[PDB]
Amino acid sequence: DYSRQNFLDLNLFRGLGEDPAYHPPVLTDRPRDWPLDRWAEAPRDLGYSDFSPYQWRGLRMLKDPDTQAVYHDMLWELRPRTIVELGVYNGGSLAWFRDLTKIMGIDCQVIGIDRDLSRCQIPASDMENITLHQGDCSDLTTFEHLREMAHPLIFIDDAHANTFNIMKWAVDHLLEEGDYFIIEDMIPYWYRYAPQLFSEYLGAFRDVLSMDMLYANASSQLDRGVLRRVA
Amino acid sequence: DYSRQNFLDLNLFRGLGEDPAYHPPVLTDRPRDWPLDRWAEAPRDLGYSDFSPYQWRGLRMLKDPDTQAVYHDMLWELRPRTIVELGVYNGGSLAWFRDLTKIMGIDCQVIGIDRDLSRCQIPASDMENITLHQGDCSDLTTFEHLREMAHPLIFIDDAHANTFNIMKWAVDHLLEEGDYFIIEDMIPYWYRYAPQLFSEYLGAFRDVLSMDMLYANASSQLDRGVLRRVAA
Amino acid sequence: NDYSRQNFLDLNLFRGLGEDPAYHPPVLTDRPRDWPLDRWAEAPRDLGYSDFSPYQWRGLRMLKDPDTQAVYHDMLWELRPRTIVELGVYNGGSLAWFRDLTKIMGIDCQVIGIDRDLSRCQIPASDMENITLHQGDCSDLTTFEHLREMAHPLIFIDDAHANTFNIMKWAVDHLLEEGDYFIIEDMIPYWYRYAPQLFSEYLGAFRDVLSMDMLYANASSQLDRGVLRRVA
Amino acid sequence: NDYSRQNFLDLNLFRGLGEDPAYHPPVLTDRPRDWPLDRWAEAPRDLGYSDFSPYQWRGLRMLKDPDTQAVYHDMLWELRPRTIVELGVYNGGSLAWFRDLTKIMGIDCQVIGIDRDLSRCQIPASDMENITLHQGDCSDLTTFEHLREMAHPLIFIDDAHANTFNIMKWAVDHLLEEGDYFIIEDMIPYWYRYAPQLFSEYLGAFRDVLSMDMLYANASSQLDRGVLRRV
Amino acid sequence: NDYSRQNFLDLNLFRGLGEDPAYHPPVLTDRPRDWPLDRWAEAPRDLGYSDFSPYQWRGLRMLKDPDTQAVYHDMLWELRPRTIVELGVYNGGSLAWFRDLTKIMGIDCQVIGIDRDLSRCQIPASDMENITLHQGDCSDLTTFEHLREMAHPLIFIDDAHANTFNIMKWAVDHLLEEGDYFIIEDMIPYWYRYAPQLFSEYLGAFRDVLSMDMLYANASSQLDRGVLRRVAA
Amino acid sequence: NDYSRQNFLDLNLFRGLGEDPAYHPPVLTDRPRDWPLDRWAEAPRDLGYSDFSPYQWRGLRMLKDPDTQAVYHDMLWELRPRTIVELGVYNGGSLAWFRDLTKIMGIDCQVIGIDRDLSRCQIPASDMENITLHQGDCSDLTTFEHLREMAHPLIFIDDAHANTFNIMKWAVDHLLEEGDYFIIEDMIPYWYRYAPQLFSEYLGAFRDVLSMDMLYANASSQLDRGVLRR
Ligand SMILES: C[S@+](CC[C@H](N)C(=O)[O-])C[C@H]1O[C@@H](n2cnc3c(N)ncnc32)[C@H](O)[C@@H]1O
Ligand SMILES: C[S@+](CC[C@H](N)C(=O)[O-])C[C@H]1O[C@@H](n2cnc3c(N)ncnc32)[C@H](O)[C@@H]1O
Ligand SMILES: C[S@@+](CC[C@H](N)C(=O)[O-])C[C@H]1O[C@@H](n2cnc3c(N)ncnc32)[C@H](O)[C@@H]1O
Ligand SMILES: C[S@@+](CC[C@H](N)C(=O)[O-])C[C@H]1O[C@@H](n2cnc3c(N)ncnc32)[C@H](O)[C@@H]1O
Ligand SMILES: C[S@@+](CC[C@H](N)C(=O)[O-])C[C@H]1O[C@@H](n2cnc3c(N)ncnc32)[C@H](O)[C@@H]1O
Ligand SMILES: [Mg+2]
Ligand SMILES: [Mg+2]
Ligand SMILES: [Mg+2]
Ligand SMILES: [Mg+2]
Ligand SMILES: [Mg+2]
Ligand SMILES: [Mg+2]
Repeated sequence: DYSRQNFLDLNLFRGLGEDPAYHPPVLTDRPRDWPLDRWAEAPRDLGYSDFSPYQWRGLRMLKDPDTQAVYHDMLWELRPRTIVELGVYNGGSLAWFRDLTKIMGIDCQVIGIDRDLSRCQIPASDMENITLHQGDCSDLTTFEHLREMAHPLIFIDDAHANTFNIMKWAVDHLLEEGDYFIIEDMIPYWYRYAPQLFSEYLGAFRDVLSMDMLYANASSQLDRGVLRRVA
Repeated sequence: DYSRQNFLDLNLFRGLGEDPAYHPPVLTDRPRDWPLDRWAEAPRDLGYSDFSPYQWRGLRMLKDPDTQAVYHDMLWELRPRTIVELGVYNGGSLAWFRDLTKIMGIDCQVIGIDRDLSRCQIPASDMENITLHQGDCSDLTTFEHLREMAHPLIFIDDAHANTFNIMKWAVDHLLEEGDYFIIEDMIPYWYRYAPQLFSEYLGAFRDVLSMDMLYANASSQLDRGVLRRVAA
Repeated sequence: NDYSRQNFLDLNLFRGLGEDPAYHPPVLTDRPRDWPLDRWAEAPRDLGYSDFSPYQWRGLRMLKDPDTQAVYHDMLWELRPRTIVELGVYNGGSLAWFRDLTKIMGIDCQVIGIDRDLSRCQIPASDMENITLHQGDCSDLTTFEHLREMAHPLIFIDDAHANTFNIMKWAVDHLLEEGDYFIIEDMIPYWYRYAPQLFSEYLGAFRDVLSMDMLYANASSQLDRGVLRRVA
Repeated sequence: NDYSRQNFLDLNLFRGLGEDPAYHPPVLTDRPRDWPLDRWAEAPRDLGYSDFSPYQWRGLRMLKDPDTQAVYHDMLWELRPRTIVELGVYNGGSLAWFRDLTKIMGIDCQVIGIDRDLSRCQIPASDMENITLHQGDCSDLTTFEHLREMAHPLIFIDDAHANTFNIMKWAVDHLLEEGDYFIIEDMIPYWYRYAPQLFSEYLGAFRDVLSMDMLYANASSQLDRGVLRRV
Repeated sequence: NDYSRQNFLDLNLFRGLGEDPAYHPPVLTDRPRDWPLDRWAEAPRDLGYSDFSPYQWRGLRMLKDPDTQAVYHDMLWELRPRTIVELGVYNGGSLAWFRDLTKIMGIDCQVIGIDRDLSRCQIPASDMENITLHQGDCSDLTTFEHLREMAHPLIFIDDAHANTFNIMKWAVDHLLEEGDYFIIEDMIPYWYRYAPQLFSEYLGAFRDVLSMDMLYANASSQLDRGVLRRVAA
Repeated sequence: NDYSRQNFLDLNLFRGLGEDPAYHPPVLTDRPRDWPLDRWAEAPRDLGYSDFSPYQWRGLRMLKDPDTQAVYHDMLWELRPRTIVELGVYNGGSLAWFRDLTKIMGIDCQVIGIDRDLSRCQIPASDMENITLHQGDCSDLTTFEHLREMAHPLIFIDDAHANTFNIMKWAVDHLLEEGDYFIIEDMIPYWYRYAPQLFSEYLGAFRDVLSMDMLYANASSQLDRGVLRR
């Protein structure tokens, strides 16, 4: 088996999964319809190992429900005119953000940037108020090609490359008082691995960004990574 | 002062709160804008009560995030034409179910039943495809006066009163194959307090209802309480 | 279809009580009672039965768990109350226990029980020395005004959880003297969770007449932050 | 340099017991006993003093914590013992408790306590009805030989924790009848930890005479897997 | 302000490593080192510094924490390896430790560190007895082809986590004899989380050659379900 | 009936030691050593043997667990002790470890083990280099008065736990120099719990001569709040 098979690097699926396309979970060790006469003997665990088993309208979502409630609250209060997502994957959170603002009556343009848009599962007929843009975050030439968009604005780092140089770029070019810059996932790990540089780098933005303590502790993905532009 | 006062029974607010109207959390022991030069010294706890801090479009929502996820998947799968909810309170979940079905392209009437609609706060401008009904759940006539409903259907007990007689009524007079009958919150408590009677009660429905294992363990509010109608 | 051959009680009747007020010794199911000592190490480690309210006193169900009993023992040994009033009797377990404890300690104490329904009380007719029963609703302050004078010190215990703050106001003005207790069992953590603004205002109204007794207030989950006494 | 003046007692003398046999009511160290109700939400939530062995019965210390008390209540109510031998006494709170408890149940029970040292016993002489104290060492089997006229049923409790297994032999042969209990408090878990193969061998020797009562044997951490009775 | 003047490193450069491969003792910031004994009760109970990776060996940082050292000690003692390979070297603390432990145990064992970048290695040149350094990328199997043929038993440790299953395939067919270990540190729990189906199949293709050693595989959180060896069933 | 004939040892003899001073590797009972990889996810995740005191060094049982070994490694690295006294020797595992660790650090350290009973000790004579054993009860001070003069710096470790505070007094008055350590293992949490009042007084009697070293005192559950110096 091993000799007649070339192996993929499982690092490619880091925090993403094996398949960008959504598939409902399969139960492997119980029936789906458990009989009520044996109700007490039914197993109490989830029944499936699916990595991040969350979806919006048939599209995988890497934002888990607690993260979703924070963004709900944030969209409701800010009524953002632009949401930029750095890192697209399957585009599920793109479609989620456009749909949420649509239901809230907020006229919001959702912009998604990725190096690799081939994984995006959103059909063409469902792309109203959603623009894609191919390009690396490993270089800032990607971001300069932006038709100057409306405010308020939420800028979400979901690609985790060159992040502080991008935050610098965002303060110098794009962000206005009240706008958010959000770093998903990485902050607690960066403080863990490099406390001193992290403390200094974040501290270099003391006069331009603050940490929003309404939302910063409300989800584990956004944990201490919700920042906004101060006056 | 206590001599002046006359004190309300706080049990009125059990599992609810004191104001059906939503208000953003209020920070008590910290500023909203933490300085980044002191990022490491910032308090790590939530900063407010975790009781029921959720909302949908300015309306309080007593369905927490993991519950919302189960209901999204369920709505996406079943594509229900009618959702009935016992217990309306502020209307948050009614507006949410209506909204979620609408953005999915599903034609879904949402129906709310409650003995007290005076706390519902969904503006009429936002009430499309929602029908409220006043009536006590303890009285079966509340349900006998309901009109024909389209299927598939999801019937959700959130009032917690007279539940097993209501489930009996729904099986004989409403639920068709594939429909859900969900009991929110109550099942772990009833089983803890009255395990033998609960088991016997639930097992009495063994030929008509099954526990849906895809959803029954995925949220603590819905825990062991997601049921659906099986073939006759 | 057993459900159609049955009527269903509201399982809310058994909230935090259980199905049967009579005590029955717990019974093992998935193991023999006598485990052979050659297989000692393979014996299951779990309780073997439900840990919901399994406590008793001389064949009467007792809804006070051991840590609560420890608190009341200490409190009785310090205060030596002449009177113990218990709102909410259920099956009489804590009544007989309060009378028995005070008798062992050489304390001449009258125990009084107040309940809307004394039909579940299982105390033998022969074991009612220094115990008095009153049928009445806590929702009417009449129940308490008609009570005849009682000796002090005195411990008043809310275990019925209805009209609690109006009763506390009544008890401060017309019953409690310096050093007497008013104890709200179980309920205080829940009211603070569900109604923090009103709960803090209501408790604050009593700031000049009652204080939290920190020696007992944190020593049991049932009495958690619920032990108060009269000031001069 | 105060260390040079003193002779230091061996703190191992106080192992699992405390400094003083006499009961001393807990002292709140960092709070007032009366907490103002207008600042109710600010009050500390922890116990407020050491939870080591703060339990008592009628002004005497009790080294049996409440969960153990409840087990022994259930066992006394079921068995209705005419005799309760306590090996190891200390202050005598357990003696007075067992005697008081049997007495309110209408059980006519004699309570016998054995100990090498009865000077720590604090039961007043007036309050010694149906209690008998005996001064011997547990290691030496002659202590037990010197009386055995006891009515049944009978509960035998080891709190001395010395020469326990030889004592259990003498018990099965020269004392216990069908239904009588033999209880090893506290030590069983620890002896399985340090000497599993030996403990298993020693215990397994009693397979034909004694069994583990599974109704009571997991109901309290002090009694954990130490409640045995004759079959 | 200060951010305007700065150019920021990608903090992923330090993922699981730290900012400095050189060892620096922890230092206290919020208490005195010498706590007075008359106030012993009041002294804080927490560690007093970051527990990320504070471990060392003879002045060199060690990314293998104590419970993992205890497992490798047992395994060295039982197996008595003549060769220990270490994919990914970093500062060389583990290399110096493996060589020292085998030396103290009386085992004649060569230690071979492989890595794309050996500049971070802090082992003094005067203390490199029975240690060999090869510089090459792990993604490319050219790095292992030119390796001299080593004595067995052998322990092969993946601490670089790149192209890991192609290297495991190559190890089985070109290097691993019966009894030898192939240890994947850190990654297995994470790979099963993100890619449960693809991971279970890949591992399972080695069911005829490799097995999981249950004496060591649950004995440390870094080695968690990743101690394999060329042994049957 | 196997019980009627047997004469049972006191199991308290094994309190905190175990039944055998010699090292025997852990053994699997409820599973195979080689789990098949096609059932990898099915394999049990628990350790599979008793976690009591499974540790060793060179075929010798070691009652110092891994977290305690890291603390002592750091302490040796920083202080560079010329002498290490261990009260309580048992199998001699900690002693051989201490000698080995000092030697590989290039430190010239004599290790001195004291114990009432040296019969359990199992170091081969071949590996006894730089280890001096002494027989004596800790329960009486004569054991320490017969000790010869020792090189500094020095680490005095108590693992016997008898007569400890008197021995600490002796050590301050007759042995310890500035910078030297006196470490009480295992016992300090327990003595505070059972006798907080006398323990506080006793430890506080030493306030002018010893201090709790906070860099090491909270780093191990065996050394927890018992790492002292000066
Ligand atoms: C899947 S996450 C995006 C999260 C997504 N918006 C969501 O929450 O559903 C990471 C994505 O960022 C992309 N990415 C990683 N590094 C990048 C880089 N250097 N430049 C552009 N995109 C990158 C990956 O292709 C991947 O699709
Ligand atoms: C807050 S929950 C409703 C949950 C709501 N759907 C949500 O998630 O936002 C409880 C509601 O049930 C109602 N209720 C309680 N008992 C009832 C009864 N017997 N009949 C009808 N409604 C009842 C209460 O008035 C209250 O509004
Ligand atoms: C928890 S039981 C009492 C516990 C009992 N004191 C003990 O410790 O074992 C609650 C009792 O309160 C009674 N009860 C509930 N509401 C009441 C009310 N409004 N007035 C009087 N009794 C009430 C119920 O009938 C029930 O017997
Ligand atoms: C744990 S205390 C007894 C506590 C009390 N019986 C209870 O359960 O609440 C242990 C007692 O056993 C006694 N003891 C300890 N070793 C003994 C021995 N070898 N022989 C006789 N008595 C002993 C001690 O004097 C001490 O008072
Ligand atoms: C976890 S550290 C090595 C652990 C070290 N042997 C120890 O335990 O003390 C990871 C090392 O692997 C190296 N590395 C990362 N990716 C690599 C690759 N693709 N090829 C070769 N080495 C790589 C890094 O440069 C780094 O030095
Ligand atoms: Mg992300
Ligand atoms: Mg509810
Ligand atoms: Mg209660
Ligand atoms: Mg004891
Ligand atoms: Mg690693
Ligand atoms: Mg030790």
